[PDB]
Amino acid sequence: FNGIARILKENMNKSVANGTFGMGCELAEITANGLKVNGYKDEIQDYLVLENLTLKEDYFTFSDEALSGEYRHKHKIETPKELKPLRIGDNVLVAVMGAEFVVIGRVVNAKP
Amino acid sequence: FNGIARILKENMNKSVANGTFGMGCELAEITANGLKVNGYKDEIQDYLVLENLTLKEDYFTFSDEALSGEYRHKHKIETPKELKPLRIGDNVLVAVMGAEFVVIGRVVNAKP
Amino acid sequence: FNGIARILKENMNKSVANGTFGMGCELAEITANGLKVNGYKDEIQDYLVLENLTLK
Amino acid sequence: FTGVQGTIITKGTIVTTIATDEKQSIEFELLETKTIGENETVDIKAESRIVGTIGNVSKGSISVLLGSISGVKSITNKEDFRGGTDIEDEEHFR
Amino acid sequence: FTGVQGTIITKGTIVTTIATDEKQSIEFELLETKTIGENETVDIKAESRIVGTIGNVSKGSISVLLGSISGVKSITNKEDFRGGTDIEDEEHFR
Amino acid sequence: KIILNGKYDIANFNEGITLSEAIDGVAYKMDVSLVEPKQLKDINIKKGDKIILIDIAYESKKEETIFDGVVWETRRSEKSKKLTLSCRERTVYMEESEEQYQFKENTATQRIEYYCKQWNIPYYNLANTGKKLAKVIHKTNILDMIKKDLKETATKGGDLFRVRMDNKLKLFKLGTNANVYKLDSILEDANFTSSFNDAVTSVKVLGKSKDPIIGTYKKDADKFGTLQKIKQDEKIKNAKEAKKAAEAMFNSGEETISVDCAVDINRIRAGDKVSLKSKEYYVIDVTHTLDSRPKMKLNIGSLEYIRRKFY
Ligand SMILES: [Fe+2]
Repeated sequence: FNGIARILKENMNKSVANGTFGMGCELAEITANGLKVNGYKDEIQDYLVLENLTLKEDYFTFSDEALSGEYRHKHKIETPKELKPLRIGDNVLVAVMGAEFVVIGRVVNAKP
Repeated sequence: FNGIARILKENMNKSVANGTFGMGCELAEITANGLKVNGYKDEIQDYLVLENLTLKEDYFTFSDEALSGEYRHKHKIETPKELKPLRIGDNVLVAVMGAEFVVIGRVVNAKP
Repeated sequence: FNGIARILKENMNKSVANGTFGMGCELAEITANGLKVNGYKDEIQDYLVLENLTLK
Repeated sequence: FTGVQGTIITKGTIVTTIATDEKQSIEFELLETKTIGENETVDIKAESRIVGTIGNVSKGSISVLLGSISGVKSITNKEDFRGGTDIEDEEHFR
Repeated sequence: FTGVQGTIITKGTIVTTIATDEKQSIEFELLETKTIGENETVDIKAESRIVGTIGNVSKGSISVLLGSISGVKSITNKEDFRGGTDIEDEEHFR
Repeated sequence: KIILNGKYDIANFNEGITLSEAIDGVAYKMDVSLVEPKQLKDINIKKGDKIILIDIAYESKKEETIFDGVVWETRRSEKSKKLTLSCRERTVYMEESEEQYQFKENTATQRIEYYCKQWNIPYYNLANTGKKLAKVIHKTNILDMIKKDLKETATKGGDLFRVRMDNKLKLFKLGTNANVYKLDSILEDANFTSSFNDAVTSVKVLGKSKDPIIGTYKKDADKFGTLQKIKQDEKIKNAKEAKKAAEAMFNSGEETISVDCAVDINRIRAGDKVSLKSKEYYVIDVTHTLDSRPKMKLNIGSLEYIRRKFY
């Protein structure tokens, strides 16, 4: 009867693997073709991103005007390197929801 | 035959719990030892973070120069309290991918 | 014996679906009633947010 | 075709019009194998798989790829597909 | 109706009220074919698929567009649907 | 009666044949048991050999190829030289070869044609299932992918289709068999079973994808009670899709007949439309056993229960 137990255990692994597919956060990289998620054969050409990743690469807000006339205090706010928008070659974390991918943001190593 | 059904159901729960382990977003807290994820015995001493969490605690961009000579319009952009980098004692959300943890960011209660 | 296999497969799907529930990222929309998560009958009136979303 | 240069599009690939709740998508099969050129585009001949006047679709309608090919950005037909004769009616044959 | 201008909402399209455990969805069918105009909206007459006073729903109850026509954003019924007579009463028939 | 193999004719060795199929089975299955003397041992039947069973068809009483597949496994006893085979048609290949494919919005027929074109599987003119499927990414077996999209096609109002191999792949609609045979005349024994085991009276759809589609479509709540389910599929991204999925799930519970026939109707197969008494039922499962007396056993059921369970 060990054969039935082994076959059934194979079915356990099969069903669990199928259920876990297309779920949970996953790593990815951006390409010219589109999003390239780790563990996927094909690049995803249509995907969503968090709105904080859509910031302009330069001068994302004029941010105030403080005086006019005698002097003209007004400025623009350059984007920092960390908050720049997505570009090709960026390692990113992606949330997988079936056939709808959401790019959470870039990923880098953690300092002590 | 109820014993076989009970044993098999125990196997169902076992396999499903094993498959769900190391997957999905999880809460965590930062410590001197390293990341401390809820539901984990040991602290993770090597982990990744989103690049927007690596901002400087103070003056994260010089952000423009607008004049020189007659006057010298130039400034620095202090980090707001919300966007400060990670520090010990921060409750954070973490994405679990096997043995690779990604800290999405801090977490706070939601206003109405 | 095909009936036992079919019943057992139904149990496979049942257990896997129950285990996967309440796990993983999901889409949602904000309402006056509270958070409204896709695939949920009721709105969540108490929820947490990332601190970068609490900016003025 | 429109996509990344160097992407290889093969003969036998199916590209279809836009299906709707009303209409089934009209299928077209590529007759050639080609690569996307320096203009990030390439012109490939094709025919309607189903013979008839239905295959004579308008320009810009063949815009859906069946089997995802990495590197293909978009597709379109500049000109209306021609030919596509149906069976001769019994009255004309008589 | 509300949605993208130029979209055509055809006769025979079906719209329904929101279903609940207490009351099932009340279906309605469009009697006219029109296009979404310059206001990104259009008003079309419709009839309840099922006879009876249940078809006489209140304003704003019909919000679900059953189908899938692309470009349509939202719908609503400004007027309470009228008519929908039931079977004639025993006393009135007497 | 005739077992061609590659070249020979091993019908002069078989103790019995059992042609068995299930509506959700991997493949049409033939399990032929043989005695293996020196003569049969010489030809050295290996796995992967091509078996063709030919027998006098019930319809026209002409010798027709009722089975055409491949030997998937051979088991040989040594003390008693009884070689036993378990033949499968080539859909078993599709159920074992895994592959990942990403699909846009399209119909099941186009996807099946794409699979056959990719893997070089011969196929007849595939019937237009008509139903339009949502975009998905698949990883399971090719037969698993085909079954998944056919299930999603049964949902949304499409007809019930089943894939059978024969020589070249065929997309077989369930209620389209040529002859609606009547089993009452040869009814050795029947087992009419009725139940509320898988009855579905209500369904509360909770759409995981937007067009916020939510609703309830209870159908016979007054009679059988509110036997409710919850359908929470991402593929339902439409109100009409939700309504059709709900309508393709209601049933009065399990309602099948375990029919036993004293005469083997040779051309019966899973999904065929067959009659017992005045009523008509779809073959959930058939198990022929061509011993010295031909015999057949059937398990048949109503359309609603089959759609609820297997789709
Ligand atoms: Fe200044």
